[PDB]
Formats: sequence, C-alpha cells, structure tokens
Amino acid sequence: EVANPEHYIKHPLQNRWALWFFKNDKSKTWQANLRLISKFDTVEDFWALYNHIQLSSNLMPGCDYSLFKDGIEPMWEDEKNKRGGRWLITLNKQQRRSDLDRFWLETLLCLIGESFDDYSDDVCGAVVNVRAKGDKIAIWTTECENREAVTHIGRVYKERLGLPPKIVIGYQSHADTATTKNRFVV
Amino acid sequence: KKRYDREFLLGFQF
Ligand SMILES: Nc1nc2c(c(=O)[nH]1)[n+](Cc1cccc(Cl)c1)cn2[C@@H]1O[C@H](CNc2c(O)c(=O)c2=O)[C@@H](O)[C@H]1O
Repeated sequence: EVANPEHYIKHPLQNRWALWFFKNDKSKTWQANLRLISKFDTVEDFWALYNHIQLSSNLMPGCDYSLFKDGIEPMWEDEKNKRGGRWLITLNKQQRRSDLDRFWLETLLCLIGESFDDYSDDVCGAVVNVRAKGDKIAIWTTECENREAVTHIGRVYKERLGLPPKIVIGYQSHADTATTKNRFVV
Repeated sequence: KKRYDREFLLGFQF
C-alpha cells in the first residue's frame, strides 16, 4: 500500500516549456542577445519562475520574453517555425500600463494549459516585445497553410484576452515578414 | 491530454 499521489506530486504539464530572454544590446548580435532562462514541466515550477522574474511592463526598451516548447528555438528559422507565422497583437502606449502584463500572463496560461484543444500541437510558443513605439504580443504557429488550426487558435486567443469583437488581430507568415500582410484575421 | 483551466492554474501562484 502506497501514498496517494495527489497529496504530494507536482501537477504535470502536457509539455516542457522554455522561457527565453532577449537583451537589447546593439554591440552584440541578435543571436547572441537571445538566451535561455530556464525550463519547467509542472504548474508549480512555472509559478516558481514567473513569481521571481520582472513583469514585461518593467523591462527596458527592446527586450523580450519568449516561451517555447522544449526543443523549439524562439527564432523563425527553426524547423518548427519556418513554415508558420504568428497571431500579432499591437498595443498602444497607454496599454503598457493597463493590459501588457495581463495579456502576457493570459498568453502563458493558454500555452501551458493547452487551451487550443487538438490544435495545441500547432502551437510553438509566444513572444512579448517591449518597445517604446508600442508593445507586441504574439503566438507562433508551425504551419501557416493549416487554415483550420490557425483560425481556431486566433479566435480562442482573442476571446481569452477579452478583446472586443470590433478589434481585429492579424496572422502574418514568417516567410512574408522575412509592412506585412495578414493571411488571416479574427 | 493534460489540460488546465485558467482559474485552476492561478490557484497555485501563491
Ligand atoms: N536570425 C534571426 N534574426 C532575427 C529574428 C529571427 O527570428 N532570426 N528575428 C525575429 C523574427 C520573428 C518573426 C519574423 C521575423 Cl522576420 C523575425 C529578428 N531578428 C533580427 O532583428 C531584426 C528585427 N527585429 C525586431 C523587431 O521587429 C523588433 O521589435 C525587434 O527587435 C530582424 O531584421 C533581424 O535582424
């Protein structure tokens, strides 16, 4: 007779996740400013890492957090990113105080909680850009020609953030980005 | 397979 696992096990996530950090440094390269923080695979280790790091709104201009599935680098030239794109949300400057941190947390919860049902295997990761002209949050998808997966992810994401129906967000392919047109909108 | 509600996750933050 053995101990009941629910009294002592950490709560496991579907996936291992990696949090990355981008440091704004013009003397270094893009590749070398992008660096791993740490990995986690349970709810308890996710909060241990979230609770000691700075909120996005307190970061210096030019920095990014990136949360990607273990094995996928947060750059578009990665094998699981190069045929996909991203649902992009652009925030005005006033949103920095009121929505940035709440949207980014909600975004983290959607990834680690697998909120996109069977299209969750299409999710690669998410990036928040802290910029003086306007912050941006985005969820990256592995294939831009998978219409039904991309469409479902975009719609679920937009209502999870609480965005009003009149506010339109676009999905832009990494290959087109590399003034970008939207393949999809919700 | 392992799916979690937002309110369930937010309960382990503290
Ligand atoms: N080698 C490699 N360099 C990158 C990458 C990248 O994935 N790989 N990215 C991220 C990225 C994500 C999605 C689509 C595109 Cl086109 C680019 C930015 N860079 C470098 O930074 C430049 C623009 N980057 C930034 C923005 O846009 C910002 O905001 C910010 O910072 C790019 O032209 C590259 O020189």
